[PDB]
Amino acid sequence: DIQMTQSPSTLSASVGDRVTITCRASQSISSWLAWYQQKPGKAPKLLIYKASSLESGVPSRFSGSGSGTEFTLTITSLQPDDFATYYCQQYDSFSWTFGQGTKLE
Amino acid sequence: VQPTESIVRFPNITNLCPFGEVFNATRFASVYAWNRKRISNCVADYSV
Amino acid sequence: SFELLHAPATVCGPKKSTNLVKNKCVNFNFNGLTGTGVLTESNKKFLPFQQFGRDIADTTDAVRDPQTLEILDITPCSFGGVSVITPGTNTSNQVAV
Amino acid sequence: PAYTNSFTRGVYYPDKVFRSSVLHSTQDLFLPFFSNVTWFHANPVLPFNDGVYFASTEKSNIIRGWIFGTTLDSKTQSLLIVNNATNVVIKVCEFQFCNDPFLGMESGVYSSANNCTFEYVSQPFKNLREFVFKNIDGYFKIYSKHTPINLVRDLPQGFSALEPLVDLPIGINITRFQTLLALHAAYYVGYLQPRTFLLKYNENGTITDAVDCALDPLSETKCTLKSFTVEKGIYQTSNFR
Ligand SMILES: *[C@@H]1O[C@H](CO)[C@@H](O[C@@H]2O[C@H](CO)[C@@H](O)[C@H](O)[C@H]2NC(C)=O)[C@H](O)[C@H]1NC(C)=O
Repeated sequence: DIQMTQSPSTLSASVGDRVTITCRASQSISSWLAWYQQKPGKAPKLLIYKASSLESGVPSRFSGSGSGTEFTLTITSLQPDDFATYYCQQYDSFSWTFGQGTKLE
Repeated sequence: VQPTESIVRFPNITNLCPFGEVFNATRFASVYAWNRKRISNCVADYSV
Repeated sequence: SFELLHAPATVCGPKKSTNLVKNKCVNFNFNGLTGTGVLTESNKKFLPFQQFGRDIADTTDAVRDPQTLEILDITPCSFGGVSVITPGTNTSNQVAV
Repeated sequence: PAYTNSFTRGVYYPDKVFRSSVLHSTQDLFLPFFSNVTWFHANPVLPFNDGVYFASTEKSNIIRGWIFGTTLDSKTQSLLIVNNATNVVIKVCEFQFCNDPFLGMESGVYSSANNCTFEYVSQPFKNLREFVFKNIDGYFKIYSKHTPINLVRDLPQGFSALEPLVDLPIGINITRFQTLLALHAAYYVGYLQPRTFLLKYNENGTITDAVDCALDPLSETKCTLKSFTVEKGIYQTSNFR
């Protein structure tokens, strides 16, 4: 399968600050990435599709980057409602494996 | 005394050619940009 | 596209094989040596690179199974003559073999 | 250069047949007993007649490769058997190399990576190294042996058989042969001939002695009787014409 390591972990930062998270891949995948939003007690919510592409109904602070293996999600301004969990996803091969996840507070 | 059974023995089947991975692919190349994969020095089972 | 032979080939299909039956008369192929016989375990110690054994009269008497490297011995299937022992039909019609 | 006399050396297993306590008689390419072989000390190009027997009484790093070919140019193939500290590579490749190649990254590979065909990696003065190279019916065969010897300038007195290393389907022609010295120290070369031998397989299947069927009349007598010991008498061996 694909083993994908979410190097950043539980992170603390003040409201309105730059935050960057990375999601390294076992082998290069041609920008076949999905970022998912998760909150406690709530079902997962689709956030970002196709690496660097924003979905409708999502604040513009979220942005994606990275080609092949250096996929990264960057939020320019942190918000109190942004304290939640992010999930990685890849769909290059058919065995669709998520990421370890990162925590925000 | 006449022979009853019939046996044949050959070395282990090792190093199968990986055409199975090309046949099952999540992503398929466009017709104009056809992609060539070289299968070489392996045991190929076309009965599958 | 099968690129035809211009140099010695390196790709083609696997070669199947059967189980190893012992202590019975069986036609046998062991990596290309063909013959009929009874195959039994052996106490011979071939050197590592040696595949089959030939005797003083140049007849194959041992083969190493290709998959599990065990030395085995080929002994010919039983053959002989049949004789009838009779006390003569002038006395009885009961015979022995 | 100088010549040295080979003392019953250059015998190898000619097949993969196991024979126990037999005096077998074979006819194949062997190095004649008590023959002169050229002695080199340090290596120009040399011919390759049916195979060659190469002996080296060196151990450290100097002799770690060979090159083979007929009319080596940018079109004809060339065997590479260069040895690393942990691997060997079999590269039969269509290239030419500059004059005086050696190992310093190699000197000859400055342009010697051209349209190559086959690759293989198998094999990773205290010890004498003996090798025999044969090329026949589109097949290259290597025989090798290692022996602990001391205080010998010529080849040692004794008997040893060369077990087979590899049988490779290069399917090309080879006529010239050369060595790749690791130039950053003596070896011997002998030629094989079609000869008849009387090999003595012991109980375990290991060749213990051999007799040259054409050395002298006594060897002819032993070869005819198929025994290493003959008793008093007159034995007819051959025909004079
Ligand atoms: C050929 O394949 C057979 C079957 O996989 C191998 O037999 C096994 O060998 C391993 C290694 O020693 C043992 O641990 C197993 O117990 C063996 N299996 C059985 C059923 O006995 C065999 O070693 C292979 N031989 C070669 C040369 O590849």
